[PDB]
Amino acid sequence: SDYILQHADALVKRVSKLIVNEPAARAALRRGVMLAAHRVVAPYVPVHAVERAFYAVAAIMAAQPRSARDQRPNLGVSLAQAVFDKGLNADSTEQRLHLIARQNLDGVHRHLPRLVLYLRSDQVHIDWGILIRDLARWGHTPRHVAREWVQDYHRTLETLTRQAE
Amino acid sequence: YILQHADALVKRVSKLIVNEPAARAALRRGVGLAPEDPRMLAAHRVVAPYVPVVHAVERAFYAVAAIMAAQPRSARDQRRPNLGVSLAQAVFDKGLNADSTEQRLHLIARQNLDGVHRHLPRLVLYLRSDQVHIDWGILIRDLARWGHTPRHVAREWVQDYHRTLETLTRQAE
Amino acid sequence: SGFLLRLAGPMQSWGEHSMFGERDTLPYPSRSGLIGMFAAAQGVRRGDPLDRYKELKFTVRVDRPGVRLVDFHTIGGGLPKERTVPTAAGERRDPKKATIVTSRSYLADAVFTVAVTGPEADTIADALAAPYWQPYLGRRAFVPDPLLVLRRRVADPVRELVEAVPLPHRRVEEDAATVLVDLIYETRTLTVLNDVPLSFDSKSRRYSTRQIRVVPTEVPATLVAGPGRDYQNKLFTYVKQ
Amino acid sequence: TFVDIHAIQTLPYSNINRDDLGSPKTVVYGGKERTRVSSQSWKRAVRHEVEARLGNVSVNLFGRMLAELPSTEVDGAVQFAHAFTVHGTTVEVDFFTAVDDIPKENDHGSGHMNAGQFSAGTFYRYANVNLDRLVENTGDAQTARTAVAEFLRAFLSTVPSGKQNATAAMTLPDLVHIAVRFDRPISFAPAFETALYGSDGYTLRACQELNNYAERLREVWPDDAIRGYATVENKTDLAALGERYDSYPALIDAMVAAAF
Amino acid sequence: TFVDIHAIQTLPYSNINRDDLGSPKTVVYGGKERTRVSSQSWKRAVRHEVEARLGDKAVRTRRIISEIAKRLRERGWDADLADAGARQVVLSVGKKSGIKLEKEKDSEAPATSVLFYLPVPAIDELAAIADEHRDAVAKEAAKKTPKGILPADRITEVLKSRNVSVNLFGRMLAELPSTEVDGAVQFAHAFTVHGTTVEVDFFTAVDDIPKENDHGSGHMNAGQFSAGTFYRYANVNLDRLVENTGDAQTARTAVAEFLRAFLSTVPSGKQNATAAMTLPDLVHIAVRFDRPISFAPAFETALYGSDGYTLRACQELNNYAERLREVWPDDAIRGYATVENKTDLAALGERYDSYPALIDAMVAAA
DNA sequence: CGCGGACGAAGCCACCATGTGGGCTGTCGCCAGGC
DNA sequence: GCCTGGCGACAGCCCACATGGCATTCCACTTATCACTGGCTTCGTCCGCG
Repeated sequence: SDYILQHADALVKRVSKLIVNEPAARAALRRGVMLAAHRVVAPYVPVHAVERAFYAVAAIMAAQPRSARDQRPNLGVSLAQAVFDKGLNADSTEQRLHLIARQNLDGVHRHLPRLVLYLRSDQVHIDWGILIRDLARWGHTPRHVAREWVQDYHRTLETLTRQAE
Repeated sequence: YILQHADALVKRVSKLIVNEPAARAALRRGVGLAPEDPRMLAAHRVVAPYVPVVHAVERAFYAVAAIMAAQPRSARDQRRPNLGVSLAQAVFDKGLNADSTEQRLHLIARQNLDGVHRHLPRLVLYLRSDQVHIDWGILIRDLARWGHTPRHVAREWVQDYHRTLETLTRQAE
Repeated sequence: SGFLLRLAGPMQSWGEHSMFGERDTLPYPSRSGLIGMFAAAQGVRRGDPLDRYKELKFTVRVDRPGVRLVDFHTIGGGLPKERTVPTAAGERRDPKKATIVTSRSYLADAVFTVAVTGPEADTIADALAAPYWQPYLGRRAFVPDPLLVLRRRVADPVRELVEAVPLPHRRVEEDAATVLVDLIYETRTLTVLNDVPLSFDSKSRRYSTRQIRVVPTEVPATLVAGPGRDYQNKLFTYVKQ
Repeated sequence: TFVDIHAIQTLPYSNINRDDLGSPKTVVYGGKERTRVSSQSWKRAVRHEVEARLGNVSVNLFGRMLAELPSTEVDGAVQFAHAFTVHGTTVEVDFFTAVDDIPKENDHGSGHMNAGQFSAGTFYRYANVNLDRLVENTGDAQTARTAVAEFLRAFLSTVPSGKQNATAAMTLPDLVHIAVRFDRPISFAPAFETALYGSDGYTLRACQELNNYAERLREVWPDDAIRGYATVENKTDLAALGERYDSYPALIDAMVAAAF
Repeated sequence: TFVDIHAIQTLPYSNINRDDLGSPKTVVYGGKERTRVSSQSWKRAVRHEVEARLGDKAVRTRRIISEIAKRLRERGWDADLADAGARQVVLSVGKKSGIKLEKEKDSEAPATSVLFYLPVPAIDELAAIADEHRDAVAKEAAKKTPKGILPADRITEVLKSRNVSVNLFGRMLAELPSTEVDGAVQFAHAFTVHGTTVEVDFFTAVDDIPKENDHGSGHMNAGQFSAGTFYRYANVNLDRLVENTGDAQTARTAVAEFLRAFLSTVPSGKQNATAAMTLPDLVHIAVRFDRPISFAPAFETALYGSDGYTLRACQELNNYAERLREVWPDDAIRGYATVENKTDLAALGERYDSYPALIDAMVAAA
């Protein structure tokens, strides 16, 4: 999966540059959340799960609010820091987290964009390459990825509480 | 070294069973299954901060916390010995059957790490059911070392059991 | 003059003083054996004068003492009575007793690096590279490690045993240096044993005693190799230089 | 001229050799104990097989007849290393009970309870043939030539007879590599001084590891050695072992051709 | 001269063969644990089906004296004379004073130290030999330490008689090395193609009368079970089987019957609780002349899983058979029979529609 | 009747100890213009 | 020929829950079985075979 990550990073910087530089192609990507995604993301692909794992993240990245759009940890720690720093509620973002961890591959893509766009709305850092790869490893093995997110999340939340006191 | 994180887990959890029900009930639904299993996703809030960084150590920690919370109410209510010393104490005092519990211990001593977890919750809850004392930190450290030891821990478990049974019988004279 | 001989391999036996079915090895190589190894490498027929080999000197540092194991070893069992080992009278023993039962010992996982210093030892090293008969570590069934000669020509090889020859993975303490290694030299004498080979003639092999002094010496801890596979790597780096 | 041959032959659950007790023979090598098949046991089967197919070359290739009195040539020139497993192996106990056919007013008072040890693994075998002395002692280069060829085929085809009826351990080697060397014979045993880890098999991994050891030794000492190998695997190339051959007897033929 | 038979056979949650603690026997092969069925068990199942189908039965017993005692008692002997006569049977043979006997048990004739293995009519003939010498037995029965009066040659000739099972699997008798017969069959330990973790089943035997107050299980335990696609292999050395039976026609029936038993039989281990009866998924009989070759290395690399192992095991045994026929050339008459039709499996020789057709073709080919 | 094979005859000596790990890889946007 | 730059127009912001609960009894077996063989000496006598 190391080779999946290299392409994720090259796609991330390519799409980031395309999002800030051209509104036509970026809006062409935000509509999917589809031919334009096939003419943009397609070169950066190495199973249907890895392709959806690319196109979904490229569309989500293109749908950020301009505050987050102008400006290695995974998504469990991204939610933990989103709790600790922005003051975003923990009891509820935990439930949204476990509700993401139960879904299969088609449902995780049903509940991910809302929480991620809510993270970007609060300017919390999301390592897009790892989130991509994790979504790709999700078609391969779902339970390992979900548990990693949950454990890391509760774990880095606790460490940040030790740092608080 | 691991015995330190193990004692911190044993203390906090030993308090957790008695004070807060939702947490132990969130822990017992994950007895005997790997942490990736969805029934374990509710136990990460309690166990995940205490594991350092092989799956063997995680399986040891998570599993002993689950077995710890699955004690019957009577057991939960109320040198450092191994599970074998706890076995011999349940044979001499509480009157468990001998030919079968020795057979069950020599049955555990052959499994691999995958099999020990499969066999252990039934045995430990049997022991715990009649107030036999079991030091959970030692069991944790041992279960973590079961993965990389072919028999180096199990032999300690078997030797201590037979030896403690002999001494307990010779002290009764 | 001088060259470095490395005795390594899964099993090597250097027996002395055994003359029956049970065989026993010295925990370290014996001069008789190494001299016979060179004689085998040079085509010295059994019974030839062994004085050419006289005047050599064998300082041997023990990297790993190795585990000593006893290899059962029967002879002739499970054969029809007519085809079992002959007797001296000539009449084969009954097949239920025709089996020979030897209990031969051998050193396994042991590695020594002897620094042979002598007058013609450089021709001997050039003979191990192209042997007349296969060199072996003690019993012929034991086959030497390919790095049999670490260096064909070395001026003062004991100086290279004290340092600059790699070592197997061993406990290296924090802020430690100068890991202890036992060198074996030829009052202060460990043991006395019949080594120096007066004759290799199979009819009457005879020997005389050699005192051995084992001096624990201190070599830099830099020498010992990393935990896994690094020993082979450092050793190979060592053979080209 | 030294013809040596390495085989990576694996054996299923078996107990080919055993101690004075029942357990099989083991070297402790590379820090990890590993079962072994002793040299003399393996040699006996090869010698018996050669003498059976060949119908005194057996006193020459092999040093002397066990049941004959010494004929001034006790040395056999042939050197047989003791076969040992590529990986570390724990001894596997097999508990068994012989059943009593006549039944009493009792059930299962079994005839005989006991437990015998067995083990399985991929042994790394190896042998050597001192060709020049074999020619000088045998006389005719042709008898020697036939004898050398048949000895290699016997080394390949045979498996010892020990507890073989209870475990059909009959098997063919996965890799053979015959290297006609003029400098000196060398065993690739140190390739396995670090026992390989498990759970994915060992045949393939042991094949390329032995390929790495052949590249390195060939690198330090470049030689005129004629080489070649035959495998039951076409998936991986091992360029350091020499030109690949379609089969074992074709390989043995090309190396016997290469010695003379 | 070597007939070897390979077979892939799946068993569902069987646990046919248990160790001393109840767990199924396992091999750590290829680095991965794989449950196995010991060869002696399936060999016992094969010899009982062969004896039952071919009609002649051999008896491996530690209590030969007691059985000879029932025959002498049905011949009109008194019980005490029958016991003394059977003791004379085992006392009259062997190097030392007699066949050594286990410590005497109350009310019953002592068992011999070693397990005799002889056909049933031969035991009856031993009874007749002890019968003809009834008066000499009566005279030695009066002495404190009676000696072996019966002729040793006649008894040793009866103990040398061979059943088909003795001809096929061989026997061993340490006190009488003249009776030892070399086995003609090599039976390998059937292991799984894939790695198997031991599955634990937790059962509770229920009390039937209701308790007045506390209802609980009568007994509760956990028995280990496992399932998988086993690889099976076996050899038949035709030269030794022909040497044992003597005539090639009885060896021919013995071989065909053995191969059919090898395919049909199942060890019967807790079969009343698992019903593991199954036919092999694939069978491959080769008639080799140089040497037998098991395809067990083909499955040293354990199969990964998630999908049915049968098709991959058959295809993998095919590729290994192909690669061995290329690497080790031979004129061996091959042939196979399979349930799946999804693949042709070209290397396993000529395909036959049925197992009996395959056995008849390869036995007729040898 | 002779030869070969197998068996027999001894001398026998016995309250409490255990720690380790790290090495393998590849990628685009296309076309046109200017230097 | 190589390298660099360009290819109508494609939005912005605000927002994200509190609380409560998380079971308990009981039950855990018996019997029987547990190999042989040998790896000493020389000579003499006997028995079997030719």
